[PDB]
Amino acid sequence: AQYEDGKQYTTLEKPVAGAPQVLEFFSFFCPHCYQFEEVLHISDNVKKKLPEGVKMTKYHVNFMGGDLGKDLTQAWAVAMALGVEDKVTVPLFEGVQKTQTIRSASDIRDVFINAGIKGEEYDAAWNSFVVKSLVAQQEKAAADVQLRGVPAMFVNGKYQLNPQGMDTSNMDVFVQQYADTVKYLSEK
Ligand SMILES: Cc1cc(Oc2ccc(CC(=O)N3CCOCC3)cc2)ccc1C#N
Repeated sequence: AQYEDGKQYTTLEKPVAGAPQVLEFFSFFCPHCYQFEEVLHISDNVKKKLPEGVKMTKYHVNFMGGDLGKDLTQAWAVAMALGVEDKVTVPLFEGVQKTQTIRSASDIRDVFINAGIKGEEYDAAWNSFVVKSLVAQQEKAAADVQLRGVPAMFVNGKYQLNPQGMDTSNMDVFVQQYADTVKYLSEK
């Protein structure tokens, strides 16, 4: 078969019922995640290969970066609650990995302020119980699949993408194979 278990994807031993159809996990501390966002634009290219309107979900994880890692999961919950993911993803990545100017929760907050989210708006969300359950949702989703590594993508709670089984001599061909694999898995 052109696509087979163990090559472009692996199959979860215990599938996860009611999981988001396309679910990505990442960390602002994760170097491949940085490339997946800035150099490869994986989420964008996957979306362009799936039917219009289908739900793609993207969640942050705690297991990289200790205290700041958890702050960033809460900040990502803020970003999702306010709908400003597209505004803060790049400056958070660069603040953590490129300039290394993000060292505290205050520094994370500055990224949002510079992105134009008002201070009162950020702080009210940060302390909201709506963001607490959004944090809980990100944790539960990752715990359901015993996630020990990012970047990760799961399809229908059943299939996990295997980018190590794809060729990386050409960055565009890799993004293609990844997006085409998500499509094939989604139709499975
Ligand atoms: C062209 C290209 C291909 C890539 O393929 C990848 C190879 C491996 C991973 C997974 C991984 O690292 N994990 C997960 C489990 O264990 C912890 C760490 C992701 C992407 C990565 C980057 C680029 C670029 N530029």
